[PDB]
Amino acid sequence: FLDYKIIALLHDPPNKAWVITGRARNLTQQLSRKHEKVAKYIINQLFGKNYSEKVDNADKLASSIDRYLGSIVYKERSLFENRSIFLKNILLSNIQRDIGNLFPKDKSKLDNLILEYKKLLNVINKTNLILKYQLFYLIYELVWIDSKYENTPSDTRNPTHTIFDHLYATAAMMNWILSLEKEAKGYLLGIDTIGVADFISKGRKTRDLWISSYLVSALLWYVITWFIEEYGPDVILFPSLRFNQFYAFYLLEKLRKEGVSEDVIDEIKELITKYIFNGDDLFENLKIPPYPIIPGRITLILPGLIREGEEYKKVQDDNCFISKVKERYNEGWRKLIEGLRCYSERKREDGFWNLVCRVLKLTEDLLQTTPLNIRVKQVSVTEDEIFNNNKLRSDSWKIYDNKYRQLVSEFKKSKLVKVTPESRLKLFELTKFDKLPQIGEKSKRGYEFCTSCGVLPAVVIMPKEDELEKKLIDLGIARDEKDVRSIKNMISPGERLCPWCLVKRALGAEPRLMRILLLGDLYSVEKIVNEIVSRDVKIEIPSTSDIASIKTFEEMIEKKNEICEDLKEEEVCEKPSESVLSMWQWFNKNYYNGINLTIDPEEYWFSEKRRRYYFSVFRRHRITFPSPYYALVRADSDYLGDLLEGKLTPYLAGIIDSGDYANISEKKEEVNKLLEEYLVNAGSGSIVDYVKTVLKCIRENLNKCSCAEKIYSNEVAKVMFRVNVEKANVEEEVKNSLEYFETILNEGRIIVTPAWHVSISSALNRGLLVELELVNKHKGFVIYAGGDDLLAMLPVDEVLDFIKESRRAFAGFGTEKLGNMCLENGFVRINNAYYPSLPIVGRSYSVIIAHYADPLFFVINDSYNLLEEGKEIIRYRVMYNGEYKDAKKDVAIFRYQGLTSVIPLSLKRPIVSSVSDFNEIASIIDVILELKKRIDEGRISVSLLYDYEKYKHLIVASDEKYLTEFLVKDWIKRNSLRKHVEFTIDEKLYGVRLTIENYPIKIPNDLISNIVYTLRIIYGGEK
Amino acid sequence: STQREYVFIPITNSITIDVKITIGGSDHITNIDERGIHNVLVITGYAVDEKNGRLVPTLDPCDYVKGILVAGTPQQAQSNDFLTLKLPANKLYLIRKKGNISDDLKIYIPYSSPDARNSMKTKPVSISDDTIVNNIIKEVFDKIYNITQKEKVKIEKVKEDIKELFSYYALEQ
Amino acid sequence: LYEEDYKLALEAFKKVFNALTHYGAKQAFRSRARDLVEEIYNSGFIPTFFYIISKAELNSDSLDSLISLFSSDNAILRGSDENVSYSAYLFIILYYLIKRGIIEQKFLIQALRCEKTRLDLIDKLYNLAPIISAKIRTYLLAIKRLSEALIEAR
Amino acid sequence: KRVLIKPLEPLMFRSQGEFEPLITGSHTAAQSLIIPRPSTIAGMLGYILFNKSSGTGDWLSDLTNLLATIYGTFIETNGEYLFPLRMGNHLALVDQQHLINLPTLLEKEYERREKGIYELFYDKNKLFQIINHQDRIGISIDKSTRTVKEHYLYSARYLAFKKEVNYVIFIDNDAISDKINGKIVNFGGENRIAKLEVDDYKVDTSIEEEYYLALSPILIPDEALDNFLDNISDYVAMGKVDKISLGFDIANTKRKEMLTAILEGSIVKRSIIDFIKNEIKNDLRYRFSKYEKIGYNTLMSLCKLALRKILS
Amino acid sequence: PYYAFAEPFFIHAITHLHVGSGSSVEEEIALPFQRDELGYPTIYASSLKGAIKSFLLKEFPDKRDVIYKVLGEDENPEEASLGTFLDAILFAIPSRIIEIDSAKPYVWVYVTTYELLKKVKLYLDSISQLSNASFSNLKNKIDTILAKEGKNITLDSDLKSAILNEDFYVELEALNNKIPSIINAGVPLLVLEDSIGREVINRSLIRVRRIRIDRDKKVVETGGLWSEEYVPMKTIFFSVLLGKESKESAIFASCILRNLRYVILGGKETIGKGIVELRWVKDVI
Ligand SMILES: [Zn+2]
Repeated sequence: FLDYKIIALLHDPPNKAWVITGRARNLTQQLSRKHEKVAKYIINQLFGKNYSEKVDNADKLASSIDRYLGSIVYKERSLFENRSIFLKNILLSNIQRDIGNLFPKDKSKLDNLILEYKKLLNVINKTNLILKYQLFYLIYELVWIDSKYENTPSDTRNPTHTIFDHLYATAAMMNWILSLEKEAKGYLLGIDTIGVADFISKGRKTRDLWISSYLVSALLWYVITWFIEEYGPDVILFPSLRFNQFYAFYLLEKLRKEGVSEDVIDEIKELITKYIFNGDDLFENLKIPPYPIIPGRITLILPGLIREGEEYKKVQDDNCFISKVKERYNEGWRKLIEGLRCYSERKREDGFWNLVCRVLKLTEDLLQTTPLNIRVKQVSVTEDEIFNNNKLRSDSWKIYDNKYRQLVSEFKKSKLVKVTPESRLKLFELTKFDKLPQIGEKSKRGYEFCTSCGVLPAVVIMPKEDELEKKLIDLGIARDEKDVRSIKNMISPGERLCPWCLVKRALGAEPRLMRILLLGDLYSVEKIVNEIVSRDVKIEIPSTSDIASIKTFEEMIEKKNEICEDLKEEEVCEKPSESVLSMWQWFNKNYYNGINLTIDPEEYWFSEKRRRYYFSVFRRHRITFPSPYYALVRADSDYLGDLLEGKLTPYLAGIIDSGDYANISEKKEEVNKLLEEYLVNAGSGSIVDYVKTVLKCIRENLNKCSCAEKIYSNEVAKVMFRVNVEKANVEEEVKNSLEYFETILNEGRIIVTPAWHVSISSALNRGLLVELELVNKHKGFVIYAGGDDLLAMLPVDEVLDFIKESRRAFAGFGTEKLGNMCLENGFVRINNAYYPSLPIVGRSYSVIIAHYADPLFFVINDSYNLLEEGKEIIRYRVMYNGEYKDAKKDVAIFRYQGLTSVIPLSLKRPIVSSVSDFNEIASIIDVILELKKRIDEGRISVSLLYDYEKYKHLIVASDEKYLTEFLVKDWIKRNSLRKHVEFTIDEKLYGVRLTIENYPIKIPNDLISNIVYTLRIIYGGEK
Repeated sequence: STQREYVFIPITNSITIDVKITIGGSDHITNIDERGIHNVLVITGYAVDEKNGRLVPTLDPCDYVKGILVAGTPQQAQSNDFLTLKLPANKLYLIRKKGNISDDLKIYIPYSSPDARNSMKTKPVSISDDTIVNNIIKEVFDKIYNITQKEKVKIEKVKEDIKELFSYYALEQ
Repeated sequence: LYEEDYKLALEAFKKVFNALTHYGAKQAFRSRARDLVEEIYNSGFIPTFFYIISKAELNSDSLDSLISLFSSDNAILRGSDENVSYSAYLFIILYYLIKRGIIEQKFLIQALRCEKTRLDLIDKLYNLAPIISAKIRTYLLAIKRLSEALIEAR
Repeated sequence: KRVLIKPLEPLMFRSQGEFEPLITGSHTAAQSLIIPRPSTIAGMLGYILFNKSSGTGDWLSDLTNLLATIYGTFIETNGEYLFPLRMGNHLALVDQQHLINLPTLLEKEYERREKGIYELFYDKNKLFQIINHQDRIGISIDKSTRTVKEHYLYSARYLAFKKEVNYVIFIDNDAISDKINGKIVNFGGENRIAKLEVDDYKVDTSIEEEYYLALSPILIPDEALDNFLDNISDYVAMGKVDKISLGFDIANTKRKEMLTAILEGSIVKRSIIDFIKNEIKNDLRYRFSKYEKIGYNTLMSLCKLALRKILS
Repeated sequence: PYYAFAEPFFIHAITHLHVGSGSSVEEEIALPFQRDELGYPTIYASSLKGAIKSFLLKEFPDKRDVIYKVLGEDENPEEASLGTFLDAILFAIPSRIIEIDSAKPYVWVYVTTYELLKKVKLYLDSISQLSNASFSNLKNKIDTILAKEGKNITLDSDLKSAILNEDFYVELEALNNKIPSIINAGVPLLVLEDSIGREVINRSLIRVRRIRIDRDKKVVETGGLWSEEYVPMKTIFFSVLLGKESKESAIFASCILRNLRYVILGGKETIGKGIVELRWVKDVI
């Protein structure tokens, strides 16, 4: 219940698998259903249990297993008597983990933590408000995993659920299970943003890019700020907060000017640093979460009531709900504009702010609308679908799945019409008369367009070249020199910015203002800008030419002692006394090395007149001339948004395509082999001999309710004991379990439930943190996150390995630690933890080797299309249980100004069916890396790359394996300077062909040609 | 097994006696829940014969006719002039799809002879004249859906849709 | 266009590979495959072909072995390495001429039997020397690659 | 009646950062619209019939005083009639055979309609068999240095046709379809040429129907914008709406206007006509009648080739 | 009308030509020629017009105003241009021949395809209307040839067979009639079908690897190696210069056009790549 929902999230002690069937008998011994006692014991100082009907069906309608292991066995721990605590994979069924002798212990070890909350939770002045819930929803995981305690699975029978995920799904479903008693209009709210990439690409200078990706995440965050305290937390369903660098930041700020104590935040800020942030540059020292990690593809679960202060209205207001979200989004944009106006007034006298102070009064009617439209649906549920006149109704497992299907079909029905947010504006009155506010050159031909947005009429015009100083004074901008400095510094001459891109440049010159909408009815619209004025937190942001020069930066750093002599006549070995804090970890790991890393390499050694200088300085100091190329990697997951619906497309990408869910009966022979195998492996212990009985009873010879009418196999033997079950009706063991499995293997998907979604959510969050730490382990720079994808720049040399290390990490298989995510072979394993990974869902990367001076709009849009179309056009041979079939997704595409090469990543269609599958994920990239080592270190001549043109048609034209083996072998040996090296293609790659039809891009067909294309791309990128 | 019937919705009084069974089972395809009518089926390629309004089999895809779907076999004096068929619930042009079907459904359609003597210069007609929309509310939505006047308090909402959702073509000969 | 020839050459090489038994004959065939392709395009097709047949020793028994090799698969053209390899390369050229219809197959299989028509074969080839210099280059270079790859150097 | 415009060479209709379905090899400072906006065909016809009786006018009154009601515009290969089809930043060209049965696709099951959409825009979309998107780079050269004149480097994506393609527009008053036949003209773009060839091909001109197809952008008055962009599902079923600039008037050398529109190729519902008519009923209505006069608001029956304006 | 007169003309490559475009598709070429849409070389009307204007602004410096009017102004776009070139269409490339079974031996012949002839037709058709000098004989030749679309036809008698570009063998179905020589080159002219004409033409383009050598030690400089593609000598392009009556287009055709015949097109003038001859097809046929 509201402000009592903690018993929901806490109904079980996370040592639940340790007290079932007496696995720990002393826990219920020195204490003042069996496991529920310590559950009732640990729910103390706040309330007892809410088992009358608050948590009952919520636990029943979140677990999605009451229907799997039978409704009575689900509530009889002493059946199948599992003393062995196996942890199972949620997506897989074979990946396991053993849990032993690591659990809280009774009345002397159970108190080592329960009061440590009360070292930091109680002391603050609070009338038992929901800030406790907002300070339990996340740091419960933290006080657990910091107490070196292993996350136990949910049910000793079917352990495809971590206790934390179980209780979080409980709490999630509790909203619906409560609200549908009074008004019976619980909701499943889905918020979505339109044209993310289309918006991000509208910028320049990489500052507009970063803040655009930050806007798309904040403006959506601000929506839930008005929803994470309005009806509290635990509501935002799919974008989880269990590991969320925005929930954290908001909290640590919410514990300021609301419940501010000092030692408490000392206790937790360091604690939250380790298990959610890991970055030495915390939320503080930037005063902003450095990574935009909100996807946009967010969904929420709703009671259907509203509190106006100590009093909630159990009133329907059926559809007067989503317009509230829309007006909140608009109000967030209004707040950001108001904050920009205030900061321009506080900066009344400064060039770059003498303009925004001017434009934010030149036009305000236009800016009243957001620069990004959202797309909102809302599906409804009524008590007639949860209960049958008082009690848990049949098919109640089916509804949530059916509701999510309804919501996704509402969305896919709205994708069919795209509404660019620019369409919202009103311009017929201005663009027909002399009504456009132009600063600088007022174009005599009506107006011009923005050089960043491209479409909207710009309001500012800086001259191209007369002398580039006077004309700023002539045309009412500069009027002096103290401000034309900032003018020429923040917006290059010859630029034309619409209002929205002008706002983008403003924010990219002042990131802190995002707090204005990053907190959300938590401060004053002026408090934040006042805190900003009272500081001078300068932020540096990498450019394209900046990231194109990591290696030369580090060579100047390693040659720091013999270079500044030849330097210092151009002010490069200088030291900037200010404390600039970039969001680029590689900068934070440097810039205290007597090197002004805060410079514009475009100016000095990427110029046209000064590079002839520096190359000389380089020609005698043994440093390579810098590389005018960076890489632009962008990932995305296959069918993740359709994995949330349970379809088998992520398990078999290409084999079971999307469209095959209309008449999936055509593809019946495989969907069985997937689901029935999953199930017979789903659930360890002795139940394995049970689900196996009925698995094919559906149509072998038994019709409906017919394996249930014949098979007494084992259930009668799991009964007839002491006092266990007092209801002799044993048909209920299979009377409805047969229908459960019949639905599963008749509809071809997993029965979606809130637990499924929250598990995959936390998994996506952990994968985020991992990939963030991975980009930062390399010298890259993150531009986005969101589980579905990841956008980031990084130098051209550290791409392949990164990709090779990215996917393997995304599939939960790594070699090194990740700060504290000590990765495993299918689990993430924070210190004595084991959370399930995403081992079966694939991943697809897009890379663009782009010269630094290229039009960021175009390079980003190309990185987007080269992954969207490429994701749906490429096919290749994949071994479907030995025999080969054709796959679709899970590739890596490279682009070097046209020169393209698609590299597959799995070549084994059910991505993982064995612990040894992980070794062969992205192995082709390991092949390329080995070959690059042998070529650079001079064991294989470079000419091997070009000498392939002659072996191309031969290897392509040979349908025999060993013959191509000898062919590639002598092609390697001929250009093999050492002449007895053992670099050998993995002998399976012979024959993997790639067909790319219905598009005019030029792609090689054979894997061995794509490998050499990738090598040529990477090499030519470093020159 | 499970069967249903299509019934045209014209503006002419060929509507009174065409149905025989009101519930059949416990449910009908055409649902009306708190938002107006759902699952309205359209028959494309065929036109009507409004005087005893019946389905004239044309080949023009421009010709469409709409009607609602309910359970039953019509009046038990028919089926030598009607369309009885069975389609697995995926090959029916149903507008305002709300729920799902079990991928099997037996349908009945009021069918006509082409009257192979004249040139079918057809023409579509719209639902106006709320007076007709009023006295058609009873004949089709009462003897068939008893839930009306109990759950549909928004008759005025389910009135406009008649004048904007349902339409068809006619021979006019 | 000659992009099917990378398969034709594969077939012909598979034949002449399973045809030579003594490995020395295989290495000698590799030598011929490297040597003759330059001469064909330096000195002309007719001179090189005269050289090939002169070194091939067209006797009816080895001729029968070749005739079967055209159709059979276990065929064993035997003799001496430096003399069976030239016949193998002549077979390469003839397999090409047959399978690309440049010369009619029955006429070839017949003139490889009756000594009198064996001379009219050479005459025909003289009347098709320009045509068989343009078509066959890709095929012979593919054979060269295959020889250097699959037959270990001596 | 019907006018054929065959491009004699690749040709470009400038577009502001609007088309990003295509995997571009390299960048280009200006894309090319696939089908020329009706402002362009309007102005192209007005250029032939221009005299000094023009006087003052918002480039359209004077323009409308020269021609009949242009109807729309679509592709025409040998015999075939290709038609624009868009689903949101995703354009396509298809023939009549696949328009006839769209409504079912637009309302059918989830995965069935996903299949249909997929095979529409990828499989049966005949775009890439017609249009090749060739890029041209241009520079200028100062006669003094005899090298590239600095800062003068423009990059344009042209529209190159793989086979003989015409543009089909319908007009009236053959009193002008005489002075227009067999005349090469600088069809919109940087000095490109297309040939006009008028024939006699009668078509229907009015039909009522559930779904329509927008052969030309339907203009939104912006007094409806606020009360229209909230309920798109009522009006449009598939396509794309966004701000478009009308063009560029040659009279006084200025960008013309800007207003949200439904781009060429878009499935609208019959709830469009009543909306537009019963939203603007004043000087706005006369303005938009001037607009539609030059082929702006145009629908086309998904079943047979039959057109209709909105406000007339 | 605002297009009163037309002016078709051929573009005879005296030396090799290079009309470039940045490295775009790079079938192992770093500086490709200007493709058409299909892959054939063509000269953009931009390059063509700019080079012709630049040339005329020196060999006729006094008439700078007439050139300005007919071919656009430099800094005064108060007025549009009154002349306009169409994209120069490739009309016939040379090709080395080893002619089997023929009487008069040849070492090289011209080569075109039916695609190029259709593209030339399009021009000649779309022009004859205004063209008071209807090129009925030339257009009749071109649409007679196009009757035989689908056969490797020759515009002569004595070929019957040949090996083009030392790689492609063709059986030249002759012309069942007699056709006057399109140009005054006694050399034959093969009209191959497509997809075999794409090879003979694609192989007739001079691709060249080039390098840059360290001036001091006769050794290559790093990164100083690229390739280029030229159009061979004697190649023939086709284009039309359109025009709208201006009473200075009259003098522009009276003095300028009939006078000039050699022009420098394309890049690499220092390598002597771009001297080209302009032949107006109104005095010849
Ligand atoms: Zn802009």
